Amino acid sequence: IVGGYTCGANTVPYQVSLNSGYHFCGGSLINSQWVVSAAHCYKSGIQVRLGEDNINVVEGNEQFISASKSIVHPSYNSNTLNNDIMLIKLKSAASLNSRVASISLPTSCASAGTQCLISGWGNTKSSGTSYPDVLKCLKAPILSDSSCKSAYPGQITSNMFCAGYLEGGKDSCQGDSGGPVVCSGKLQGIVSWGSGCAQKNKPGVYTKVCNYVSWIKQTIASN
Ligand SMILES: *[B@]([O])(O[C])[C]([C][C][C][C][N+])[N]C(=O)[C]([N]C(=O)[C]([C])[N]C(=O)OC([C])([C])[C])[C]([C])[C]
Ligand SMILES: [Ca+2]
Repeated sequence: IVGGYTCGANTVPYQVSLNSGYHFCGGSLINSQWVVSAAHCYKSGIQVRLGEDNINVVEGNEQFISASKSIVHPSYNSNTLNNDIMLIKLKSAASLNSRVASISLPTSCASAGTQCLISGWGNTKSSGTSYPDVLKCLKAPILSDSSCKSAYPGQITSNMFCAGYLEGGKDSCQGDSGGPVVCSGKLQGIVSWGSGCAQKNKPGVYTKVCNYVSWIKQTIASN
């Protein structure tokens, strides 16, 4: 997260770290057995790590559970990053408590102007690299579809939104992919792509979760 702040241990209780030997992407716990992340975070042999603050120290609140199956969206296009959403089922249900909690799925899409919380263990520098060990948070508004489409001419689909600052300085970055964008308590976005990080006039782009709620409910219901 570039230009954000330290969340505080377990204050974002639905944040997961996806681990295949090291943290490679974030995700959101949406019920005790299912995680939603970005389809570009797909790989085999993912262990889901819940209740993390420092991803390098076992502090006591963690639950490390293997993925039993991954389902990438049926229309994910890695070239356009259109439909960048994937579901991960855990092998066993997690024990939910105040430090491990699921986030609600939206019933409506959120408006431009809505302030959101974005979180992750990704790069904190816009030039060069420094990966944090503890979770970082950022508050950023949803941008209008006009601003988003003029920042990225020809790249924004109806399943994408921009959230951030046109002045730059604050943004998600490498290592934040798959993580939550939560606005008014509902999961509204997934960290997906952008032109670098915290670049002027180049805000982050996010998968628009409200478009996928029937696919998410149907897949959970049958798997
Ligand atoms: B993610 O992979 O973290 C593990 C990361 C989050 C980036 C957040 C940006 N606000 N996502 C990516 O790296 C994705 N790629 C890009 O965002 C690339 C670098 N952007 C890009 O090439 O920009 C253009 C030149 C305009 C197309 C990919 C999906 C891994
Ligand atoms: Ca830890």
